[PDB]
Formats: sequence, structure tokens, C-alpha cells
Amino acid sequence: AETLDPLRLPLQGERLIEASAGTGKTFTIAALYLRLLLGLGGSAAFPRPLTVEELLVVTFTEAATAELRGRIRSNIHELRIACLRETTDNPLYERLLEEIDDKAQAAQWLLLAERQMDEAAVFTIHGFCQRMLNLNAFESGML
Amino acid sequence: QWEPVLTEWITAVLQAPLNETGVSLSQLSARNKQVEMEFYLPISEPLIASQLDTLIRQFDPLSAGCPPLEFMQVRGMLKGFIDLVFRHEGRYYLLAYKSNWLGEDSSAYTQQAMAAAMQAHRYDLQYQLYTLALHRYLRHRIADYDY
Amino acid sequence: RRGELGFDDMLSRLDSALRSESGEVLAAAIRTRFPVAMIDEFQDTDPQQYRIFRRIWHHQPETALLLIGDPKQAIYAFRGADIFTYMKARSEVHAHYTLDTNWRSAPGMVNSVNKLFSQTDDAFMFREIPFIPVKSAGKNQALRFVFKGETQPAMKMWLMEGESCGVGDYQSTMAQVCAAQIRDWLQAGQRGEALLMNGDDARPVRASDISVLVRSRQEAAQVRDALTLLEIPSVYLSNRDSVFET
Amino acid sequence: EQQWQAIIAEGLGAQYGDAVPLSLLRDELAQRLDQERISQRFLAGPVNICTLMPMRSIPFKVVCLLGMNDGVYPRQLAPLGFDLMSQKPKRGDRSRRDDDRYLFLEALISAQQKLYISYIGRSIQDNSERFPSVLVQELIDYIGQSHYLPGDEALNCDESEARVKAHLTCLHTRMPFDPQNYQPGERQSYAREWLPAASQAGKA
Amino acid sequence: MLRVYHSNRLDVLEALMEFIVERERLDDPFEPEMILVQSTGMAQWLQMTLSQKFGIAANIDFPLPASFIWDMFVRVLPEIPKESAFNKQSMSWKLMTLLPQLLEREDFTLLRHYLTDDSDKRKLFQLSSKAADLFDQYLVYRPDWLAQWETGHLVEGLGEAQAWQAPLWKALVEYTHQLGQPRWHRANLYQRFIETLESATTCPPGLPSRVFICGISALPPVYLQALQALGKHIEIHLLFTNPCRYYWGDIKDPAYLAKLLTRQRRHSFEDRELPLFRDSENAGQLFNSDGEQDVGNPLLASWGKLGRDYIYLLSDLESSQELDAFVDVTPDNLLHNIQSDILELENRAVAGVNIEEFSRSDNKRPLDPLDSSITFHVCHSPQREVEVLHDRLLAMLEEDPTLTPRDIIVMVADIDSYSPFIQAVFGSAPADRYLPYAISDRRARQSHPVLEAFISLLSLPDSRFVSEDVLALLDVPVLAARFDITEEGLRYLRQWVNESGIRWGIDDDN
Amino acid sequence: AELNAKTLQRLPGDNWRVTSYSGLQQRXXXXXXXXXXXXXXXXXXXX
Amino acid sequence: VVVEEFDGYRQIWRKRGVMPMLRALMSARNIAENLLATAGGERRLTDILHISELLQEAGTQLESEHALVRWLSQHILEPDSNASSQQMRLESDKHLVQI
Ligand SMILES: Nc1ncnc2c1ncn2[C@@H]1O[C@H](COP(=O)(O)OP(=O)(O)NP(=O)(O)O)[C@@H](O)[C@H]1O
Ligand SMILES: [Mg+2]
Repeated sequence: AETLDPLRLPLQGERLIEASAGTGKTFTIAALYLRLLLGLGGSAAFPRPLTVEELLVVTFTEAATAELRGRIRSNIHELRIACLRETTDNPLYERLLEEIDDKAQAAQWLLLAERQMDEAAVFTIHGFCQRMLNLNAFESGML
Repeated sequence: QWEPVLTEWITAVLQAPLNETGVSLSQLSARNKQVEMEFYLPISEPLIASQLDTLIRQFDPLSAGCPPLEFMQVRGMLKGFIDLVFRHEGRYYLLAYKSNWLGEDSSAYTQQAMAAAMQAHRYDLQYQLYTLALHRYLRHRIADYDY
Repeated sequence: RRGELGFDDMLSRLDSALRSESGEVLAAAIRTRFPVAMIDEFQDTDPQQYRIFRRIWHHQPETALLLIGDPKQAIYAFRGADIFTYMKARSEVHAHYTLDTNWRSAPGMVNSVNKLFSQTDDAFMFREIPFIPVKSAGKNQALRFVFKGETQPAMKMWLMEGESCGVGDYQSTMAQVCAAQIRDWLQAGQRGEALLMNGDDARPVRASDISVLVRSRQEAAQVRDALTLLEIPSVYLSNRDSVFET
Repeated sequence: EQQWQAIIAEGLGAQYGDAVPLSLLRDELAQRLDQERISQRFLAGPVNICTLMPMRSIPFKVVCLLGMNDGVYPRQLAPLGFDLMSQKPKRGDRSRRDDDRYLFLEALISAQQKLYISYIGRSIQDNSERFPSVLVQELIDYIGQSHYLPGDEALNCDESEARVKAHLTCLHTRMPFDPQNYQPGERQSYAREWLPAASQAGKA
Repeated sequence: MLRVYHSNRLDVLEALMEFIVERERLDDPFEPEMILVQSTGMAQWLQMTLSQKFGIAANIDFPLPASFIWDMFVRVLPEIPKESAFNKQSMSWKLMTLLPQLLEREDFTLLRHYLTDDSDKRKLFQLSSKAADLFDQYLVYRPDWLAQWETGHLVEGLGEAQAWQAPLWKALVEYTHQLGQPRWHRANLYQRFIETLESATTCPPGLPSRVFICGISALPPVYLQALQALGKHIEIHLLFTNPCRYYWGDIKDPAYLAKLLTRQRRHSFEDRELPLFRDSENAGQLFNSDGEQDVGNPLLASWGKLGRDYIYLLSDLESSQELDAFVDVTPDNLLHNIQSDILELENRAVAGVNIEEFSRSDNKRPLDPLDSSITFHVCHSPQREVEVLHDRLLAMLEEDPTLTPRDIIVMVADIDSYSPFIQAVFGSAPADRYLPYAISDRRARQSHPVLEAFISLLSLPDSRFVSEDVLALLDVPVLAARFDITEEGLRYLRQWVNESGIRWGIDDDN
Repeated sequence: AELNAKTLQRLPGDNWRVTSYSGLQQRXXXXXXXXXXXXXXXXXXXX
Repeated sequence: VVVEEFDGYRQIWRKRGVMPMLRALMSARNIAENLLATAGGERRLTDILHISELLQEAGTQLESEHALVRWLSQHILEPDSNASSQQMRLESDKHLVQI
């Protein structure tokens, strides 16, 4: 087992992150989400930047989906604000901004994401399969 | 049960001559037809019954029948559908179909009883109102219009 | 026949759909739709669930997958979740990653728990579930709770008196005592003596910040009846009872 | 009869021979009977309640918007998923979401005096949290970034922002008899029926 | 000629239409006046507004653009049937034929895995319905394709699953030929329609004098291709509201901005175009190869993505004569500040780009504490929420002398979820307090019980005939009336059934 | 505290209505009630 | 007199629907106040209001005045589990023990 840096994690193939309670497991999901939106981490980064509607997050409770949806909304907002101010008072955003190359284009993608946040993909499983079937029906052999 | 019963009757309708001009419904070209006109007639200051039905009764023989019509003060728009409007001899007309009458078949429709039912269902005020509408619409459309 | 559907039936039908020969087309669409997936609270996982996520993302390039879970926390077995399938996934994943520090609670609470689970070896009695000590953060270092002046230790175990105890006696007494302790914190909370303090900052203890965790319903009612007897208004958040029964 | 025979007539005129199970028609007709809507009284003059309809925009002095909770609006109907249009859009494509997003702009442009926007903050039942729709979110963002209250004319961008956004947002209470409603001020309730309750003037 | 009327607000445009009717009067009295609307409410409004000015309004035809355009093919071209040969309905019943025949065609295989599994035919019908719906959409918005698949060619650069759609389409054209029903349809027709008006005498018979497009902000490009070529004959007026007075649309190619540098003449004063001429083209606005970037107001950029494409269409018409009447709004209230900032297309958001900007807050606009123009209200339940709305409506009426409840609207995501609550609070209001209301778009339920009971009657062959379920059929007083079971006697059939041990299905056979 | 509810002064709203002639005959409350049909009836005993 | 007032209530019931009636009854009887005076009655009052709010939702879909009393009993028998008929939190005014 290796210790984790949110910004060092390669996002390729399957990856398991394990840690005890209160360790900020939920808290990290935000950071990886942003990272995914911007395509950051370099070597550890995903091949190409992704669109809010292409990111799947699956959580345990309907309430948790609401909360996490909100937190991701806020964090995208704040990070955008920072990208326009080029400085920030929070350490994680500060490291992200050190990694980011062009801050302007970054702010543009962020804005677009922020708009897309309505249809942003967050579900539970029982809320996921629900959608997915009704999405692609033939394959699934559904009405 | 109807089709052979209807197709005869309709012909009797379309073939009936009308008014004094003796017009047959059959004679009307689609150029002179206007079917089912919807109109909106604005009424500006509140329209009070008694301030009207006196004007009605005064010039109207038909409004002698039954009490003065009673409706609460109203200000607003008025709606209606002309069944049919057509012009013959350069002269317009206003046509409205009515059906009803559960009880009867024969002469229970006469010059008298028609005028009776008109006064019973208050089609009086109705036709007067349309005539107002058609009037304003012609005054609008026809250059140099005269009632 | 009715063309209806249900919760278990949803998951089941997606699993079956993938399972079928045609389903491989299906999977291809999803790998297009979501070329990443981050599953949270994965320590609770079903055989079906893992069969799905694997069959979709276990292979092909350019798709990621992120499983997030603490196997210590999987309590939902009754609902059909299974730890063993989690341990299976843990087996078939080459990479592991660990987060070091607890950010949630006081520096006292960390050391308390660590002490309590270090008492034996292999506390969780699954060789595959080792306990490890965790370290509090620096943001929390100043956290303290004060009740009538001097700080109250982070954890207080209330030991019953007497020799043999049946479940009923225990449920009466302990609920009652909990209530008595709760109203004391409150009365000291309205006078501003007892405080939740991060460093110099504080706030009195409102009946909001207290939570009482119980295993089952009857238990919870047992708590409330005594706790409202002391004129403390209380809610039960898991209550599934319907209005019409009142 | 009219609807039923309309269905079957649709069938015959299409030249469909095979025997048909009843369960096919029974569930067509169900769809056919509720399809109708009654808009008649729209502009009669009684204050107007109605859903947001595309391409209907009528200038008004006062526009109210309810149920802006996130995820309820905009409204979502996915494309069929084997649709080719949704794959490669051209200019004039219409998609329900963009329709709603544009409506919320229309209604803004249309209100000539008072705009009124409401959403459920907290589920009354569990006191869970709820959220505003992303549109309302963008709007309150724009307001708060473009204006400042006259109280602090030098404070800060973000601080004056959250300040304003606090001034524009009203949190109405959970119960009608909550006496906060009746404390004399700007927002005060016209319902006198709950007043003696709020005053707590009743005898046990 | 095709005239285009741009405006800030509708009340201008409606009045312009009034002026157009006023100056010029159709010769024939009975020729109705064509005004296109996309809804009923818009129509009803237009009437109520005209009739107030003229003193009456009647004979004004209010079709849908699709229905109208269809009506018009019949007039320009012979042989066309009055209703077309392809419908969102009939095409269903035809596909429900073709598909079984076409299974295992080596192409439709993907379908063959879907259907052949099993059915009472339910699935086949669902699929039929949806396919029909698409082909209709394609007809309107993508006729070139159906021209392709009608041939048997395929379209390059087109998503997968085409392959099983096209041959189904061809099979539909051919099959509906075999039934002999009229070949003509909206896709192949509109092209020859445009072409026959292209070279024609300016006076084809049967076409109406002048036509209006009022309040419709979305038309498929095909209809504009059509109406443009129509403009050579009949005078058409586009009444179009757009918030921004400048050009907030996109740019095709840097060679396409030249054509879009033309000007919009203003009836009120003088011709006008967008600001900063060619410099705003380079700028940051029209950037890369993509459309407009900054788009000025951040709101408009995000929300207006529809009117974007549409206003981009309208400016693409060659013969179109565009003129612009925009009524400036004077910023006072918060609301007017917003509607303004949208109108002149400026960004009033203070970013805090740099710290010297970021400290002082006064360069925002000041906001009076008294303004109710834009207000946000957080409630707990739908009930409580509507109930607050009521109070604020009253307060708004009391605060201004002329406000007619006619002037107030209340809009909802889904009206049926909020109907009962509205009907509750507006209904219970006491006299002095009580104000009238009308709910539109409620699902229209004229008779609940007969419909439901009847559907359950179609459900018999399945039905298990549970006692309570049979009695619910007696609940409906008509179905009892047929069987002359009075309501008083029906109290007995409640106990007897209970007491006599009637529970399970009807017969031994069942 | 003391507390009170405000009370509207002006009428909630006057009469502005869009009606047909049907919204005119309406119904009569009082001695005379207006209906299309005639209340008086005569039985026929011829058979 | 009592018989009379209820007879007016039936009128409100038929014309204006349900919730208006129960409103009128609550005002006239002063119950909504007298419960809040009574200890614990706050909860009881929440239940009453809640039930009324449901009698609207089922009140519209059913046309009859009488079939509604039909309906309410049937739900008194089977409470089910279902979400909306689940009890609302009693009061958010006072901070509460979240058990
Ligand atoms: N990197 C961090 N920096 C600052 N605060 C943090 C960080 N990570 C977590 N927190 C805080 O610590 C608490 C626990 O975070 P959380 O994400 O719930 O961990 P978790 O693993 O999901 N807990 P649980 O869901 O019970 O296992 C929250 O109150 C967070 O705000
Ligand atoms: Mg967590």
C-alpha cells in the first residue's frame, strides 16, 4: 500500500483507495472531479479533458448525492474564481493552480462545467441502473 | 341507423330558400362563405343591465317579453362564434344554427313559437350582440361601409 | 406482464442484460457514456454490482475506475451487501492507496479509538482487515469540550453497577441515565458554561448538536419516552411510521 | 367512442392485417384519454397560474416562479438514444433542456415590474437540504457580483457579495403560526387566522 | 418581401402589427388574416390586444407553422392530399408491419435480438411508435438524409445505428407505395415547392395577401428556406423579440462576417448595427473557428443558447429586410438594471481580477434596500410556499395603486403537482382577502370515474376479480344505473359480499 | 412582543371578465330563476 | 347551533373543496390556538395540518365529497410505508435531539 496524493494519483484502469473513517474519502472526490474536468496531473492525468456529463459518480444514499452534488458545484465555482484571480487562500486550489498551465482557458472550461452542473452525473446504483436502462433500451432489452 | 335518415334531411336544409331574397344555401360559393367566425368585442366601461335593457326594450319589440335581463356589472372582453356569414347581392347576412327541442317534431316551430323560444332562451340579446360584432368588423374591413 | 419494475429488479435486469450475448454491445455504449467512474462507499458492494463494474471497466484502455471504500465500515450485509466480494475486488486490483490522517474529530478522539482497537490483535478477526493507527490533523489540535469549567475527556464509558444484568434492566437504566446526562449538558448549555471549543472559539451546547445512536426502532422509542419524560423535545430521524397510524 | 374509433381508424387506414391483442389497444387508449389539456381561462383575467410553455411569452408586470428546486427545473427528457440527430447537431435543432433554459430567460425579459422567484430550501419533513436550480444560482450570482448594498461602500468583492445575496434571499418559516411572520415590518403576513396562535393567546 | 421586425419587447411588436393592419386593408372582406403562433395562449393574447385597439378582431387564422406550410403546398402545387401520407400515428401502424417482415435481414440483427425474445406484441409497438417519432423529426429537421436513404445511399460521418434505420425508411417509402397511398410527403415536397416559386409569375393563385409570424422564436431551417422563397410574392412579417439589441449571434467563417456587417434600419430614427465595427470581430468575441466567446452579458451567453441559433438563421436570409425597434429601459430598480444589462450587452460582473480592484466594493452598482423588483424566497413545503406567495401578491397589490390581478402570472415546473395547493390557499382566503385565480394547463379531466371504470373493463381478461375491485365498478353510479342498483341498496352489497364469503375470482373456470 | 397582521384596504380587484353571451343569462337568485326550459308541464292522457 | 355551523361547513366543503373547510373549522373552534396552548399539542397540530394537506392531494383526483371519506378510512387501515405519508418533523423552531 502507498500513501495517496490526490494530485499524484494516475487515473487509468482500476484504482482502489482505502483508508479509515473520517479520513476524507468523500472529501477527495471533489479534487479528483476537478482534476478530471481539466485533464491534470500530467503523466498521472487522464488522456483527455472530460465533460461534466461524462463523469460518473455513484454514492450510497440519495441524500449523499445531493450533498456531493452541491459541494462539487461550490468547488468548481471557487476554483474558477481563483483561476480568474490567479491567487487563492486555500492550499489545495493553490496546488491545482500551480499545476494548471493556461489559467484563462481553464476558467473557460470551468465556467462551461458550472453551467452543465444541472445534468451532472451523480447517482446511486439503484438510481444508476434506473437511468441507464431507460437510456439505452434495445441492448438492455427493456420497454 | 342515421345515414339514410340524415342525407335526405340535409338536402332539405341546403335547398330551403331564405328571407325575402329567397336565397338557397346551395347557391353560395366558397368565395362568399365565411365559416365559424370567432370574435372578441371589447366592452369599456362597466356594462350595467338596466342601463341596457331599457335601450333594448325601447327599440326592440322582442324585448317586451320577460323581465329585464339581469347580469352583474361587467367590464371586459366578449366572445362568440358566428355560425355562418355570407354575402348575397352585395349584401351580408348573419346565420346561426339552433337545434334542441326534445319534445316536438311538427309545427311546434312557427312564426309564433320560434319568436317564443327566442324570448325564452334570450337569443334576442345574443343576435343583437353579434350584429354589433359583425357591424364593427365590416366597418373595419370594408372601405366606405354603411350599415 | 404488467411491464413494471422494482429496485432489486432494476439491478438484476442490468446484470442479466450485460450477461446476455447481446449485452456486450450494451457495455460498449457505457464505456462511451462514462469513460470514468468513481464509486464511493464501495466497502458496501454486491456480487452483482462488482460483476457489472468489472465487466464494464475491468478491461479496455482509456477508461478509468476509482473504487473508494473502507472495509472496516461495511455494516449493510443485512441488505444484501457482502464484505467478501469487496475483498475479492481488493484482490483483483493491483494498486492500493491509503489516506493517512483523520480530519474528522478531536485529537483526543483519535487516540481513544486507536487505543480501543489496539487492545487485541486482529480486532476485526478477518486476516484481510488489519487495523492501523491513524493520526489527527493540525486543524483539530485545539479542539476541546468543556463542561462546568475543566475539559471533559474525549470519551466517557458509563459502567453499570451490580452483577448480572438482563437486557430489559439495561435498556431502562441506560436510556434513563443517558437522558439525565443529556439534560445536564443542556442546562449547562443555556448558561454558557459548557462549550464546544476550537481553540478560544466556542458555542453553547444546543440540543441540536447532541445525537443518540441506537441500533433498532424499539430501542429508539425506549430512548425517547424517557428522554421526553425529562421535557427535552426529541426527533427520531429514521422513523418510517406513517401519519395515518396516529 | 371518439378516441377509440380514432385509434382503430388510424390502424385501418394504414392497412394493418394481423390479429391484435387487446392489451395493445387498452394501453393506447389510456394515453389518448388524458392527452387533452384545458387552457381556456388563461387570460380571462383571474391571476394566472400555469406551467412554463415554450414560445408562449406574454409581457406582464409581475411574474412569479415556483418550484425552482434543483433537478425539478429544468425538465428532463433524454433523447431516445438511438437518435442520430442528438449525435451530430446542426443549428436549428430543438432540445427540451435548451427550451427550458431559454424560457427562464423569456420570463425574465417579460416581467415589467416585479420578478418573484421561489424554491424549497429545506424539506419540511426531515429538515433535509434542498437546492435552487442552476439557473437561479447563476442569477443570484450575477446580482451579487454586479451590486452592493449602500451600507458598506468599501468592504470587499466577495463580502459585499454574500452580504447582498443574504439581503435578497428571504427564508420563510416552517409553520404558518410561527410568530416571526407577524412581527411588524416589511414582510408581514396578511393571514389573520393564525394570528392568535402566533400570539400564543389561547387557553389550554 | 420578407420583413423582419426586431424588438426589445412584444408590446411594441403587437402595436406594429396593429399599424400594418391599419395602413393597408385587404380588398376581399372574407379573406381571413394569417398570423402564425406556436401556442393558443399567444393567440388569445393577440386577439385581446387587437380587438381593444380596433374595437374588434375576427377572421384571424392561427395555425402552426408546420400546419400552415403544409396547407400551402396544397395551394402552390397540384395533386397533394389535404393531410399527408406520413404521420406520427399512421407511420406507427405501417412500421408495425414492416418490422416483422424485415427481421433477420442480416442488417436489422440488433433489432432481432431486441424483439424475437418474446412478446404479446407490446415491445414491437413501443419500438414502432418511437421510430415513427424519429422519422417525423428527420422529415422536418433532416430531409436531406431521407433523400439519401430513399435512394439507398448512406450518409458519411453519421453515427452508428443509422444502418438499421435507413433500410427501414426505404422499406417504408416502398411499402407505402405498394399500398398506393399518395407518395407525397413533407421531405421530398418542400424542395420542389421552393423550386417552383423560384421561377414563377409573381401571382400564383390562392395564396393569402400577407402573413405574420408572431411570438415564435424557433423555426427549423427548412421553413425559413421556404418562406424566403415565398417572399417573392406574399408579404410576410417576422415579429421577433430578442433581448439584445446588438448581434449576439455566432459567426460562420471570417468571410461570413462581411455579409453580417450589413445594417438594421430603424423606423423610429436611423439605421443601426453592432458596436465597434470590425474591431469587435477580431477582439475576443468571434474567436478561433468557434462562435462568439465573451458574448457580453454572462447571463445571456449561458441561457440564450436557443435564440442564438435562431437569430443566426434570420440573418442568413438574402432577400430579408430587417428593421429594429428597441425601447431602451432606464435603469432604476434592480430588475431594470438586469433587463438593461441584457439589452445593451454589457458585463456588469465584478470579478476581482486584481487586488486593487478587489478591495473597494463601490464600483459595483448601488442597490436600494427598498427594491422588491427581484426577490428570492426560500420556503419549506409546496404548501407553505404557495401560502407565502399569496401574501406577497396581496402586499404587491396594496403597494401600488394600479395593479390588476390580470397583470400577475404564476409559473410552475409541473402544474399538476402544485394544483391542489393553489386551489387550497386561494380557495380558503376570506372575502376581503379573496382574490380570483385561474389555472391553465391542468390536465383536463372532465369525467374521472367513467373513464377509469371503463379501462378496468378492458382489463377484465387478466383481472382476478377481487371483491373490492368488482365493487369499485359499482361505485360509479352509472354502471350501477345500468344494473339499477340504488345507492341505498349498495350498502347491502358491501356487507353481503363481505359476509357471504366472496373473495377470489369469479367462477370455477376462472 | 406585540404583534399584528396588516390588512388590505383596497378591494382585491374589481371586475374585468372575458365572457360570452352565455356568461350573461347565467342564473337568477331570488324570485325569478332563468332556465332554457319551461317549468310548467302538462300530462297527456290520450293513449 | 352546532348542527347549524356544521351544516355551513358542508357548504364550504361542497363549494370550495376540503382544506378551506377544515380551515374554517379550525378558526371558528379556535383549536389551532388551543392546541399550541396545550403542552405537546404542537406535535398534534402538525399532524392535523399534514393530514389536511394530504386530503387535498387525494381530494382533487376524487370527484365525490363522499368518496373522500371513503378514501380516508382505507388509509387509516393500511398505513403502508410510503414516503409522503411519513410523519413530518414536529418543530424546527427549537434545536432537537436527533436520535
Ligand atoms: N484534505 C482535507 N483538508 C481539510 N479538511 C478535510 C480534508 N479531508 C477531510 N476533511 C474534513 O474531515 C471530515 C471528514 O471527511 P469525509 O470526506 O467525510 O471523510 P470520509 O472518509 O468520507 N468519512 P466517512 O464517510 O464516515 O468514512 C469532513 O468534516 C471534512 O471537511
Ligand atoms: Mg464519506
